[PDB]
Amino acid sequence: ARKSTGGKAPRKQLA
Amino acid sequence: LLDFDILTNDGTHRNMKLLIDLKNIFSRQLPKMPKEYIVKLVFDRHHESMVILKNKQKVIGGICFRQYKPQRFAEVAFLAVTANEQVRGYGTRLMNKFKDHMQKQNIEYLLTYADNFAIGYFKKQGFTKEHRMPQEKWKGYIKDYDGGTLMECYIHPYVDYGR
Ligand SMILES: CC(C)(COP(=O)(O)OP(=O)(O)OC[C@H]1O[C@@H](n2cnc3c(N)ncnc32)[C@H](O)[C@@H]1OP(=O)(O)O)[C@@H](O)C(=O)NCCC(=O)NCCS
Repeated sequence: ARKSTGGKAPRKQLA
Repeated sequence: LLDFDILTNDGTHRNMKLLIDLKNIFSRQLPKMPKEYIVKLVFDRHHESMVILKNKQKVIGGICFRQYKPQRFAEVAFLAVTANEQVRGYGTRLMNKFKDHMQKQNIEYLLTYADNFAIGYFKKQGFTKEHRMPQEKWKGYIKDYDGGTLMECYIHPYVDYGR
C-alpha cells in the first residue's frame, strides 16, 4: 500500500 | 469486432495506451474515486485488467482485479463500460468472461466491496452479502473497511460461466 487494495466507488449510479 | 483480452502492464506502447484508456474510462464512470488512485492500482504490478476491445484497437470497457493465488481468491478493483457503449450487454458479457477466466486460473472466490446501487448490480451477477469463504482467508490480504459491503462470488470448478 502506498495506494493499494483493489477497490471501487459507485454510489448510486444515477447521476 | 469485440474481444475480451487480459491487458498486461508490460511497458509497451500498445498495452500502455490501452491501460490509460481503460483508466480514463474508470475515472469517468467512477467520479467518487480519486483519479490518482485508479492510476496506482491499474498500473501496479499486482493488478490485471481484462478489457473489452472493439476490433483490435479501441477500449470500451473492462475490469481491473488482483489475484491472491495461494489463497485462491481475487478482488475486483474497478469495473466499467464507457458511456456510449452502456446498456448493450457488454458489462454482463465481461463479468461472464472474467468468471470463466478466473475459473481457469484456479480461483475459488471473487470478492468486491460494493456501495449503493452496486450491491444490487453484483447480486444480479451472482455475488452475495453473506460469505461461504472463511474470514481469516482474506483478512490480512484484503483491507477490512467498515464503511463498505464486502460481497463474494463462489466460482465452482465446473459450472459454465461466460458461455
Ligand atoms: C455497471 C456497468 C459495468 C454495467 O455495464 P453495461 O455494459 O451497461 O451492462 P449491461 O448492459 O450488461 O447491464 C444490463 C442492465 O444494467 C442496467 N444499466 C447499465 N448501465 C446503466 C446506467 N448507466 N444507469 C442505469 N442502469 C444501467 C441496464 O438497465 C440493464 O437492465 P437489467 O439490469 O434489467 O438487465 C456500467 O453501468 C458502468 O460502467 N457503470 C459505472 C461504473 C460502475 O458503477 N461500476 C461498478 C462499480 S466499480
